[PDB]
Amino acid sequence: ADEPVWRSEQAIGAIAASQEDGVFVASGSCLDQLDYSLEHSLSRLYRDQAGNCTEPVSLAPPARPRPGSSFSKLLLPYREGAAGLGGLLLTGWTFDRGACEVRPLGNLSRNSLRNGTEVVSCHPQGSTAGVVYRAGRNNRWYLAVAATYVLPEPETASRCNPAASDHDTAIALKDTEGRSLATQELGRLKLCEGAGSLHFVDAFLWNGSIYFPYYPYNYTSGAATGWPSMARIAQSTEVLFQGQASLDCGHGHPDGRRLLLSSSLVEALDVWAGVFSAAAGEGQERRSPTTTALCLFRMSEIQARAKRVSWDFKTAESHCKEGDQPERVQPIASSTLIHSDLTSVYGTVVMNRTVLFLGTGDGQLLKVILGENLTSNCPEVIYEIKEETPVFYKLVPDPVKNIYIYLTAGKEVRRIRVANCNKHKSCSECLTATDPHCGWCHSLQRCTFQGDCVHSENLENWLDISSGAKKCPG
Amino acid sequence: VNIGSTKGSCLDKRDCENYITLLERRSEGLLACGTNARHPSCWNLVNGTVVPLGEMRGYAPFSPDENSLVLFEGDEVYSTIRKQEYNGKIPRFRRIRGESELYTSDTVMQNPQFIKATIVHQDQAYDDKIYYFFREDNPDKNPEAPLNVSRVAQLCRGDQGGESSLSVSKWNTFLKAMLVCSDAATNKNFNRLQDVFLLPDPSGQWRDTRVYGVFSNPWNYSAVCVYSLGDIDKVFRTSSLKGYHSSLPNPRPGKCLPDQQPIPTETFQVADRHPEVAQRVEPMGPLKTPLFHSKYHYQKVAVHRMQASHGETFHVLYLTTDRGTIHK
Amino acid sequence: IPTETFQVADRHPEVAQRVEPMGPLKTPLFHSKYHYQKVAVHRMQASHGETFHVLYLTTDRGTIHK
Ligand SMILES: *[C@@H]1O[C@H](CO)[C@@H](O)[C@H](O)[C@H]1NC(C)=O
Ligand SMILES: *[C@@H]1O[C@H](CO)[C@@H](O)[C@H](O)[C@H]1NC(C)=O
Ligand SMILES: *[C@@H]1O[C@H](CO)[C@@H](O)[C@H](O)[C@H]1NC(C)=O
Ligand SMILES: *[C@@H]1O[C@H](CO)[C@@H](O)[C@H](O)[C@H]1NC(C)=O
Ligand SMILES: *[C@@H]1O[C@H](CO)[C@@H](O)[C@H](O)[C@H]1NC(C)=O
Ligand SMILES: *[C@@H]1O[C@H](CO)[C@@H](O)[C@H](O)[C@H]1NC(C)=O
Ligand SMILES: *[C@@H]1O[C@H](CO)[C@@H](O)[C@H](O)[C@H]1NC(C)=O
Ligand SMILES: *[C@@H]1O[C@H](CO)[C@@H](O)[C@H](O)[C@H]1NC(C)=O
Ligand SMILES: *[C@H]1O[C@H](CO)[C@@H](O)[C@H](O)[C@H]1NC(C)=O
Repeated sequence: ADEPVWRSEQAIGAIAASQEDGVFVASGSCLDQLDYSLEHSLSRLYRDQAGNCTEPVSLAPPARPRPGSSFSKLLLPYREGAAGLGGLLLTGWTFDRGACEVRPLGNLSRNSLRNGTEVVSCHPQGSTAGVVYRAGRNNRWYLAVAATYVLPEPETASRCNPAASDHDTAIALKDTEGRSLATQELGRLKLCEGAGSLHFVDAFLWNGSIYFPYYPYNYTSGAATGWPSMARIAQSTEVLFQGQASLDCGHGHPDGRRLLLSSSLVEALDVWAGVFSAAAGEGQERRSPTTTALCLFRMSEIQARAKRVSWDFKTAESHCKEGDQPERVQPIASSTLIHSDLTSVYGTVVMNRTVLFLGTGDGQLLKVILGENLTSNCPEVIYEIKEETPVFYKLVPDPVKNIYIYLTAGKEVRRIRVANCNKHKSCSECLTATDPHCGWCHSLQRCTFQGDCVHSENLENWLDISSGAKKCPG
Repeated sequence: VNIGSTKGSCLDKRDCENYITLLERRSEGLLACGTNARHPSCWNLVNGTVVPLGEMRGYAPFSPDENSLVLFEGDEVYSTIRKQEYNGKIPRFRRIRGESELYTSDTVMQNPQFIKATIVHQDQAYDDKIYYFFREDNPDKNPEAPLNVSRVAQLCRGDQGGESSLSVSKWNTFLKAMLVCSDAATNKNFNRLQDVFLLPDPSGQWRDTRVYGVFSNPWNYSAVCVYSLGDIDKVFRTSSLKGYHSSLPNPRPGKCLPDQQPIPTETFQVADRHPEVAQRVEPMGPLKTPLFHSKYHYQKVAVHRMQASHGETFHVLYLTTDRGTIHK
Repeated sequence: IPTETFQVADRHPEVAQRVEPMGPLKTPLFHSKYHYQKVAVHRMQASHGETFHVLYLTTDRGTIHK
């Protein structure tokens, strides 16, 4: 709880929390290495101008459902727990034809090791999502990137689109230890012509595969086209398309919610969470108490229903949009949570309960605990931004303190407490709220965490939710 | 010397033979590569011995009836053979063995049918070129246009690759030109290249090397045209590019670079978007016309420079017809 | 004709699409290795009423083909 806030002159474009090193966050053309407490700016990176972090170009933020622009595209720390070898960080930007470099995970004043162009999107408004993993007999470190590399370039001089033979590239595999983070012949997934643009939201590893949540989108028009989907690829040194599948999350809305704002794979659960939304007009007129929604999907059903068909991507066994269409996947009906302005999501499991943190356009940080049927209970409000600043689509958990979560909104990063157990005085009053983080303490007669309470072995002071209120002294 | 498919005989016998499609002698001995029941592999024949080298993709096709092409130069091997059977429908010219693997992009050829390839040593070693001949679809789709056209392509032997992550592994010096063999007197065109034969000059001047091409047309009539490496190279370094009407990039498309420098992105993109040079490669000497044409359907050519008893020198052509005969 | 209309026509007199033969498969009625120079056609009815088009062609050898 409360304000070890960090401020920036420019809006935040990305944020990634390292394990043993600070919290990294990119504002404009700069990247800052912040202390976990968000106190000091240990190191800073001036990517474009020598001392200016100011946006070289002005980006006008569209409708909130509509995706925003940014100069940073990738911020991926990896190779952390090596013991003997330091950690590494991938930093990708629109600059230098969507370049990306490999830097040491730490002092941003050090020189990069390797770098390559055309790794990520060179367009401020273009999507880019990637993930690192290891493959091959050498067990080399690879980067699987999905981006919107091609957008119409009006400016006849600042043209940065890749070559004509790479114009249909959707996802590419980069060898992090090679010449320009090279992509080989078989290292890419190609777009189907006419499918327009694809907006990639996230990229993650699951069951030996890499998944890419995305949705067709017209950047010029500013409107979504088809259904939000997910692309599935093998964790290999070569691209091996394993399927595509649509995600239906238009429950309480007529035309549906064909926009995906946030993505989060619940680790030890094999379930994926995403915040969907329909169009809120061109301004913010069509706003409704049902415009947004939180949907949970079973990764198993996502894998099973994703077929190697040619719809958004090219295949050797068929022509674009000629065979069968992609199968739609239904979310876990019990988990669905309709809302008017959800913008972010993050999920994990504490004791054995699944906790979901949600961000809003009004600056709120919600929290829902799923029941036995994974049913969604009424969301509790943990924090509220005084300025009502919309929450960044990414909610990063604190790797050092399990009791904290980094909330990012506009130009600020705050270290919010996962839950405020001090709001409950009575033992029964607390253990009935069903919060895996909160537990009554039979020491100072108050409800707190296992760390705040002397979790002795002789006298079991801390009482969990596993037992319920049917154990309190009363 | 049986080199049976004895490396995994097929259940449900159909066509799992080991067709030997390649024979090349190296310092290690005679290299022999085959289909090996759809499992491309090579063997070495040294001293009455048959030593297997195992699976070597790109050295042999999966099926004998495939349009194959492999070239050897030093310790570098080039091939037009796909490395995997579930590969796309895009044929490529690849460097299979060398410093790094390079492959031609999706934009440079449209359903190519390879005929022949050769290394061409120019003035400086780093200017060495790889030239190869082939037929492909005609970019011109008008109803009166002929369906396929004949080409010669060039690549810099010392091509490093590109500057970006996507272009590193691609050939960055590809350029192609249409090969024209038409009679001046009559208006007769022979657009279908059948075979090429190279004849170096006695002078040792690469620029004087002759390229003899045999061409046919829709009626299966034929003509033989002769070109010079010099004329082809001049087309490659002086012609503008079809569809590109602005000043070309400083390091010119298709031009080799000195000290292992990769081709600049600005140069590669022009080349990758406009790989055809606008000017055609025509026959040698004044009156760019065929040596001769006839109503026979020729498929292969070989040339022998010889001296007559009285010291006179003549070039004698050996042509196979599609009737199983040879014409001198 | 308006000047603006005439100037486009005067600079670009050739239309882009080609005129191809009649019906599906825009192909010739037939072709041969003979050198034909003139043609005249007669639509006619056979004894049983069937209609036939008969072409008369001259070769450069002074003969006529039916
Ligand atoms: C980062 O490195 C620079 C130069 O090596 C050094 O001056 C600076 O103090 C380092 N940052 C911190 C706070 O350790
Ligand atoms: C950097 O700051 C200067 C003023 O100090 C400003 O003129 C410039 O626009 C800034 N950089 C850019 C290109 O945004
Ligand atoms: C990027 O890496 C190359 C090596 O491939 C190096 O020569 C070049 O100087 C680097 N450029 C940057 C961004 O420092
Ligand atoms: C995208 O929107 C622009 C602007 O409305 C339009 O010109 C274009 O046709 C759209 N793209 C397609 C074909 O969906
Ligand atoms: C993981 O992938 C394998 C396919 O290789 C599949 O058999 C298995 O069912 C998957 N696991 C789950 C939970 O779907
Ligand atoms: C934990 O919860 C999950 C889902 O609610 C359930 O499937 C699992 O059995 C529970 N763990 C145990 C062993 O009780
Ligand atoms: C849903 O909850 C009921 C009662 O709490 C339980 O019996 C049932 O097994 C749950 N559903 C599943 C399959 O977990
Ligand atoms: C074949 O001859 C070469 C050179 O004479 C020799 O090195 C090689 O050992 C011989 N092969 C065998 C296995 O006898
Ligand atoms: C052009 O002609 C060649 C040989 O006659 C043939 O193999 C090829 O398929 C033709 N092109 C197409 C696509 O029709």
